[PDB]
Amino acid sequence: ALGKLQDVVNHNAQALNTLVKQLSSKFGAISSVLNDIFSRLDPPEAEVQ
Amino acid sequence: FVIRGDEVRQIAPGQTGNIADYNYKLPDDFTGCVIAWNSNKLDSKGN
Repeated sequence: ALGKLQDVVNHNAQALNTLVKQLSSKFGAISSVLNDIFSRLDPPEAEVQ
Repeated sequence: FVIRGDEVRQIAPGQTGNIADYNYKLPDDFTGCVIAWNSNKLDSKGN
């Protein structure tokens, strides 16, 4: 019957987990690693990603 | 400034180049315009 209390814990954990997952998303850029963008691309094109 | 002739790509601002690295770099806005043209017979003759 403590599911209602548990749901609050899960909801916060689920939301926080989503935030961490969103970090790995490239969001349309070539890669999700910041240093990779700067190193591989020239500074003019790198800033676009 | 003068240039070798085939390195006009190197002087493009924000992009590195061996002639650029030893001599010139530009900001990256670099707001100003860049104009160039060959000056073969003006400065080449064994010079």
